[PDB]
Amino acid sequence: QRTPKIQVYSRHPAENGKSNFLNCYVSGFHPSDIEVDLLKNGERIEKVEHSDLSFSKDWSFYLLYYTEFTPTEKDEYACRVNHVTLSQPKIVKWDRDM
Amino acid sequence: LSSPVTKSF
Amino acid sequence: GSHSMRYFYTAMSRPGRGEPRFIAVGYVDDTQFVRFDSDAASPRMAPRAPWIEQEGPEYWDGETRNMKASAQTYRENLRIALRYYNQSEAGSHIIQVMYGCDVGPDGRLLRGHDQSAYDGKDYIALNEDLSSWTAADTAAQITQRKWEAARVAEQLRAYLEGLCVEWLRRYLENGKETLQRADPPKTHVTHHPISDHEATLRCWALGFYPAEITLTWQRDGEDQTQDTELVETRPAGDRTFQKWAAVVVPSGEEQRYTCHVQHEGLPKPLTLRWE
Amino acid sequence: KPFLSAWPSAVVPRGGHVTLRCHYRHRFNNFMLYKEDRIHVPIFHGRLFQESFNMSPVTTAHAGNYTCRGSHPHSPTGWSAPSNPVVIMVTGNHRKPSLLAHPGPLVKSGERVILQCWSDIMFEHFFLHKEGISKDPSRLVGQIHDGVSKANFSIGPMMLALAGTYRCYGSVTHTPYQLSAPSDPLDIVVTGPYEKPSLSAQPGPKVQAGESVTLSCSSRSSYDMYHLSREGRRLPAVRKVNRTFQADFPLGGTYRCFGSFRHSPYEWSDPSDPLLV
Ligand SMILES: *[C@@H]1O[C@H](CO)[C@@H](O)[C@H](O)[C@H]1NC(C)=O
Ligand SMILES: *[C@@H]1O[C@H](CO)[C@@H](O)[C@H](O)[C@H]1NC(C)=O
Ligand SMILES: *[C@@H]1O[C@H](CO)[C@@H](O)[C@H](O)[C@H]1NC(C)=O
Repeated sequence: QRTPKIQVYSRHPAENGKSNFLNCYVSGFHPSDIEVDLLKNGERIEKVEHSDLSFSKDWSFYLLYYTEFTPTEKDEYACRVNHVTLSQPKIVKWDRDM
Repeated sequence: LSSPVTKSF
Repeated sequence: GSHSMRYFYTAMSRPGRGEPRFIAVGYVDDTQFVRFDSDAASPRMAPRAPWIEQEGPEYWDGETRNMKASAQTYRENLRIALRYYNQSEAGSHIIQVMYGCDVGPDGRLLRGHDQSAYDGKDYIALNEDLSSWTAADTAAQITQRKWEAARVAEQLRAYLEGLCVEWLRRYLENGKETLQRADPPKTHVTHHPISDHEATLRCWALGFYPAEITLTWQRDGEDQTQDTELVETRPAGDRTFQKWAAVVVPSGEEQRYTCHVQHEGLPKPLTLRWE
Repeated sequence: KPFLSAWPSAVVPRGGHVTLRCHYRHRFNNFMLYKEDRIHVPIFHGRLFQESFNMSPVTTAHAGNYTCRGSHPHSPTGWSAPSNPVVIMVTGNHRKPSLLAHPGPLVKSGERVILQCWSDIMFEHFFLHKEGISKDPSRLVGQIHDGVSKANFSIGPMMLALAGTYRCYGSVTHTPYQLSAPSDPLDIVVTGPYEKPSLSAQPGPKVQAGESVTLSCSSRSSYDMYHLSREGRRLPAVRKVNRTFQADFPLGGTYRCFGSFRHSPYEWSDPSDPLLV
């Protein structure tokens, strides 16, 4: 049993009022069954697409969830992930500098 | 192309 | 060259929650180009890269048949694993397989691979000679004597020497403009105060292909190897990659630090300085 | 939509036990059940199952086509879409049919076999069922001919996944979910592609009334166990000094031997060369 590493980031340099893509990249986890949601202002964004399940040479799985967004500084974006190794759902907030 | 070789455990 | 083709199989049992699931994905280098999911209505091998989409009907038919057979085989393999390890039929278990070939500059075979794991641990692997096996435990040993009896290694060797390499060459040809033309990283350094005596210098590389890249921080020519925050390489989402490397620096010495970037899309290695 | 499943088997005998589980939103928690036509009319007068519905002992009343709905508050009706159908078939309601393999139960890998299910009783349908947890039976209409009803199930191309023990059941017209008693089991075995062993005799194939004759099955492959078969036995293998694995069967008829590995009873090697005693 391995616990997921999470990254939340944009596809392009974040600029307010411009089209972009938001990515929750999860990896290093095992088993495969995992829950991933992209949150805006605390609530799920529908129209969330994800890549097909693959894994690394250490047999740990990885997945990319992503949505189309427009960054503003009023709105807050995050990623919520639940997994069997997690007692409680982990939330990672999007920071333009990470 | 994927392998056509059966790997029965 | 050099290039690689890999196939990734995942087979999962999940009693009460669904029927056994088979997922397969194909990679050339860091680019996924095909996928199969047995949980679809009418499961088919599907394209994931635009340069394979113009392959004909014959290709998708063949691959879909092959994949359905593989799905059946690996479901039964989950049953067999249950008997091997004397586990209950109520638990959720996973078989993973990765196999494929590496070729060089001229397309000649460099390496063959075929590894299998059960519940995240190494189960059985094809040796470099492509004619023997290595088993990690007694169950895996049963599988080994089975495969030796069935002469699996020879058929596998046949696939790796012929079909795998030829199709890899054809693929490298289909998408040359995206697979064989390396995309250099767009690079820049950012500054982020921590204390009033400390500050983080972050070296950014964005939109590069392929995924392998070197980001180092040097303090007057010395590699801050064990005091660098090196985040895992991540996908941008458009088949390119992102990476950064942070170093924490005493304020007032930002000048003494340089970021060195090496990537095959770069004619010469880069050195960046924050300003 | 929820995922409905029956444990350990959807095909269940009278007096047996079967549990229906409804998995919805990562919970087996709160669901209602329905039969095949009263689709929006929940059974047991709309009873809510706070737990997986355990049926034990199983009666013919339980037989039927089930769907489940999960409790989904803040939602168009407060209930999910219908789940996957799951048919509970109760067996042991009629005289068992006969099942036979053509040409035989030993089936070469990649080849095909016909499992024929027939009966004195005019069964409307036949079901072919492989012994195993979480398995679906195959249905065929019964052809009526010369006072017997029959059905030819085709199995192939033969792989390990299709090997195992098979039973056929019959069902009459007005009780489609009530099946007969199981037929006598048929062990379908796939042979190959494991290399064939050598067969010999000690002291030889020519034997008269007085003395002993032992058949020796030998191979360089690490077969865990050898099977001796006569036209129309099982022994563990021992590793010999010349690195051959061998079994010795102490005993006319024509014999062949099949190698096999542990935890894999339904897959044998290619047959040895025939040896007549
Ligand atoms: C089970 O019910 C569904 C819909 O309620 C129907 O489509 C299906 O044919 C039924 N199965 C059988 C075996 O009658
Ligand atoms: C059904 O199976 C056996 C042998 O194949 C026999 O009863 C009969 O020839 C078959 N009927 C067919 C193939 O229509
Ligand atoms: C292995 O040794 C046995 C003696 O028990 C002998 O009968 C058999 O022929 C040998 N096998 C081979 C392949 O030489």
